[PDB]
Amino acid sequence: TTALVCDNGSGLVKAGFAGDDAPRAVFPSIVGRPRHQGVMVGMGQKDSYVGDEAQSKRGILTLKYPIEHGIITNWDDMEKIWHHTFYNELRVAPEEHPTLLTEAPLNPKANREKMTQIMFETFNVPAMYVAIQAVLSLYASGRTTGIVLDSGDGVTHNVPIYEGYALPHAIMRLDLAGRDLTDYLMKILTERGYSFVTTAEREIVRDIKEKLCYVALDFENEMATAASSSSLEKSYELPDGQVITIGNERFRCPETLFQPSFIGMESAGIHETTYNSIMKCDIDIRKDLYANNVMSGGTTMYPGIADRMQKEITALAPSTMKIKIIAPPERKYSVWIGGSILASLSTFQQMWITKQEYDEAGPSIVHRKCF
Amino acid sequence: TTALVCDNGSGLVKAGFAGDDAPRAVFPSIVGRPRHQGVMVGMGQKDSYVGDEAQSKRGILTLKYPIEHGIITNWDDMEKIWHHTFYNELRVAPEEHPTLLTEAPLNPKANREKMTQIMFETFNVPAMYVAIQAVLSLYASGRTTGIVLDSGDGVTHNVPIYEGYALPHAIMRLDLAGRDLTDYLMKILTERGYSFVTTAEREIVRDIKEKLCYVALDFENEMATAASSSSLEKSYELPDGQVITIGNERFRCPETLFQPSFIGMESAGIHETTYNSIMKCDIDIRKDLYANNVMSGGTTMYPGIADRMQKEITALAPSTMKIKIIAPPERKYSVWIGGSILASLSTFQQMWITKQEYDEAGPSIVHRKCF
Amino acid sequence: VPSHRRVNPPTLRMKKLNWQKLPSNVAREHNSMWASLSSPDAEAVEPDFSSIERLFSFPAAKEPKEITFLDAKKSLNLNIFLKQFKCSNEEVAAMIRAGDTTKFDVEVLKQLLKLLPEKHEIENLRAFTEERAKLASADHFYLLLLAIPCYQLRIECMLLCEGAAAVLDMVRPKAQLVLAACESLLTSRQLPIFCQLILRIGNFLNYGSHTGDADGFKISTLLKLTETKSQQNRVTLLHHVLEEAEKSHPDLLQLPRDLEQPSQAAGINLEIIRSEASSNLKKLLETERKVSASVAEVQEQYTERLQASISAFRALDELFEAIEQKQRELADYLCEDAQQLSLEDTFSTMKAFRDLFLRALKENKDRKEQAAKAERRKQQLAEE
Ligand SMILES: Nc1ncnc2c1ncn2[C@@H]1O[C@H](COP(=O)(O)OP(=O)(O)OP(=O)(O)O)[C@@H](O)[C@H]1O
Ligand SMILES: Nc1ncnc2c1ncn2[C@@H]1O[C@H](COP(=O)(O)OP(=O)(O)O)[C@@H](O)[C@H]1O
Ligand SMILES: [Mg+2]
Ligand SMILES: [Mg+2]
Repeated sequence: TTALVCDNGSGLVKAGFAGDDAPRAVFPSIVGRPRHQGVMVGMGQKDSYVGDEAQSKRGILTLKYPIEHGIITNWDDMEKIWHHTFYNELRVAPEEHPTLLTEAPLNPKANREKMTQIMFETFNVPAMYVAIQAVLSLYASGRTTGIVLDSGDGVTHNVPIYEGYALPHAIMRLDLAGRDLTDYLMKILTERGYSFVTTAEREIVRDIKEKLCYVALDFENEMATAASSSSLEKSYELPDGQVITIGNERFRCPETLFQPSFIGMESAGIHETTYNSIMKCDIDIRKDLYANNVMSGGTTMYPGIADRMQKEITALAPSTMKIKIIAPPERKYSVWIGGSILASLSTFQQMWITKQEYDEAGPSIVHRKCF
Repeated sequence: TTALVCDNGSGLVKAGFAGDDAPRAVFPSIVGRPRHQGVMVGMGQKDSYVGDEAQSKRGILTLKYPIEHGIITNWDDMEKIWHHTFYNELRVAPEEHPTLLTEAPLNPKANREKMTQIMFETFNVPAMYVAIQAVLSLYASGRTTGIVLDSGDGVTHNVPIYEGYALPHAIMRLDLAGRDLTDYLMKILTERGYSFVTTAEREIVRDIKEKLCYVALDFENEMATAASSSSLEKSYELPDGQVITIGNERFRCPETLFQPSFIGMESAGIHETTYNSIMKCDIDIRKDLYANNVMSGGTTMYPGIADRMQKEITALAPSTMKIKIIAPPERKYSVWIGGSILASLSTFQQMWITKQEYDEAGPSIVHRKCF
Repeated sequence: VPSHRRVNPPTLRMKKLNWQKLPSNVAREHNSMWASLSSPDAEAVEPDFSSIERLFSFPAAKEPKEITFLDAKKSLNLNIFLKQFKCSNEEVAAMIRAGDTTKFDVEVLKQLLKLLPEKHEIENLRAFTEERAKLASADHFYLLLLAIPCYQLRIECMLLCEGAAAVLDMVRPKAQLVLAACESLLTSRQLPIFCQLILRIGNFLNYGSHTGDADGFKISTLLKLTETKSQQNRVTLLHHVLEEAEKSHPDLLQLPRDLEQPSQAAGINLEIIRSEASSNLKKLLETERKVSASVAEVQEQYTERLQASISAFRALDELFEAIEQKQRELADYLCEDAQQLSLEDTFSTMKAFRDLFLRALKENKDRKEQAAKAERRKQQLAEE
């Protein structure tokens, strides 16, 4: 029996069969509803577009994200996301396949109760599992200890873990990720005269954030280079045929990850949050954590984040012990890859959460079973 | 002329006139700078705010708590706090009022010399005397010889005093106080299930520590009835509607004073540092040390700390069944009240340090008049 | 009367919703509502169980003898360890035997040594007599591991050579930085002239007192330059000295150029890396002695690399002895006794003082820039 690995992330849902290397169904988690009126009678004008059909038809749709800051806010939309990713994408019956699921750290307990009761009562499964995203991200890297920083679409959280023992007090969470960078990119693009206010335009600004933005190695030198010469200006073609050109906004947009005072937050950057996560650990295991900094999440796809992150950690920490950044090229799907590794083990058959365990202990055995 | 007494606290600086029953000014030990960039005019907004003005406008201000664990580290912000303390909080000029001052015990000598030279050169006081907070704390109880426990917001100390003169060999330090208790209280209320990431939540937990927390006569017996006590479980309402329930943690936060192994360090407690500090003196003074044991600071407002100090000194020392640990109701400000008692007397006029003494002796006069 | 408890059992499986419980002794109190509800005179509304069983019911109406001698947790950890290599365990035992360092860093070898076979596990594997294909991947990997002669010695050679290379590449540029730091501190050009200007102003200031008429100071006096503040409490003595040196003798502005190798200090504790280097050299000598007792394949695999590591660590120990000799020279140079910390205190002193020099330079430049901008604004308001 092939298990299913379905990371229901804030940005993009990544689902597929276990024991494979790449997820088959990667699609953004949006529910599109038509704000306008219908005049053309017939031809399947269905009232709530979910997934890639909401992406393709986005010019007439209000898009709602069911996940906000790693918290499942809208539940009917999120059930529609699960129904689409089981029936339309994978095209598999849920009652004949185990379904591995992922979760953010420091989640509310009743949130876990609600996802457990939807995954046992509406979409009946033989078994399911809830795992921490950072732990599966570490398991994709193949090492047992290390610190995983994961920057999704709403949450950038740091989890250090030593020999599989996830330290609860040293986990923390910063609400600054890809959607906030997208909103700041909307705010700074109006300086050049380009206005983007609709939720349809959020996909366009997210697309230019995906394609053109990059982490600067030094912010001041890149400021001086952009102010001096127009060599770094890059063009983009909009879907209506217009061509825009952006300059310093290619690096002013990820710099919020290192300087949260741009969008007006008192907290420091992700390097300082990583450092304060390391000082919360015991002093003996810090040497393992400094050489095993693992990135995950698509917000680390900017192609300057590793060297700048190594520079910031090596500058902030004492230089006694080794600083090494683990940035695999497939770390965007490292949650799914680690879930596929964990689901396909002979020892994992006794950590499954069966239907009989659900009938015995309510939707609450996931608290006492999982971490 | 009336004298000025200020307690330069780690968490609350107090200021007022000599002879008053209560300090006129009580303000937190904070210096605020504007958090965002922006200049305009705005009818002449101040570049730096201190104290109650810094507390009132604190949303648009980044704050600094410049005293770390009783000990002064940043000196310009102390100079700005002292400038607020004279020129606006009491609305005085310091060149005609003699000013009594407070030091943390086991202060470095360069800190005392820098403190004296900033009093004599910048503010140009005609008279100043540095006193250990414990000596003033004994003066609030109205005696001249004994050991005093002083726990403020920075650091806990046990100081023996002989005829108003302290013995620096047998002063002992315990590296916790009300800030460390506040951090531990956020830790075990987070372990209870809550979360405090904002400023106002930390102030609410501070007021919970102010109101509800107490010390039991017996820790083990009150553990033994903790699930069964109907009067132990208290709660608090945040003004936006959040409810914080606290149970046994009400006597786990101050019992960190009695047993620092609760939090994870092997340092001796407020009764054990007192007992070890009594034995490090000469033998003759030790009965007078037990006879005039005064607790002091805002970290001693927990009800039932007197009989627990009685029981712990009863446990360690078999000669101390009947001697009573003196706990004044106003030992929040017993440093300040004892400074008022000391400065208001007509026997203190010789003990002030003149300007000419600093001019002929250098800063090292603070080693030799303040002892 | 328990009318609400008298419930027929449903034939289908029903969804379980969560709520907290109150006990039975608290339930039937006299002032409680459940004394009135349990009476027969209460209005008992009968719900439709058939419609609810239509709605809210559940829509749900080999070779396991793997003969693994391990427990579940260690087999789980070894399965996670084995699955990272994206290849068969035959290749894993091959490059354990062949001596390859490409796919084995420190952490993977640490995990492998943390998942070693035990005595009863090796005894159960050797007493096994049936078909090898019936075993697990973990047990087949342990049989491939046991097929390698002196496998633990080879894994220890992997771990100690990779750790020795990492510690050498970490310690050697920093030890060269410490040597260059103390050599440039022993021989500095503009630092005498800077001390000339400092002690000229200092002997001007403390006239007629017991602290006056001195002909030198320690290096810690360079920290005490920042403690000086003017009447405005904004200009330090170091600010005034660099402002006068910018006008008169600009060679002192090239003072950090000679002392850039003293910059960043060591930033470390030299005794920690020296103890780690001595422990690594002792472990390399012990491993070389153990390989010398082993077979000649292990000799040709490892002896040249162990000798290179021992030679590099011996050169590092010679460099540490040179650091000790120049430390004694620096203690006599600043005329301080060698019993106190004259090595890390002096480097942290020089890093602190050079940071004070750089902030004093840029704050004097900012002061002159804002003075020029205010002068331009004054000339502007005079023109207009
Ligand atoms: N009623 C109270 N009950 C418990 N804790 C209190 C109470 N009032 C204040 N505190 C806390 O105790 C501390 C105040 O003590 P105190 O005024 O002696 O400190 P301080 O003078 O700032 O410190 P230090 O003497 O180390 O310089 C603060 O941490 C404050 O939050
Ligand atoms: N190639 C890319 N370059 C930069 N950013 C990207 C890239 N691909 C994805 N991202 C950003 O990272 C996020 C990827 O989502 P993911 O981390 O897989 O799930 P989620 O963030 O929803 O938990 C997207 O929101 C997107 O904004
Ligand atoms: Mg994600
Ligand atoms: Mg005080």
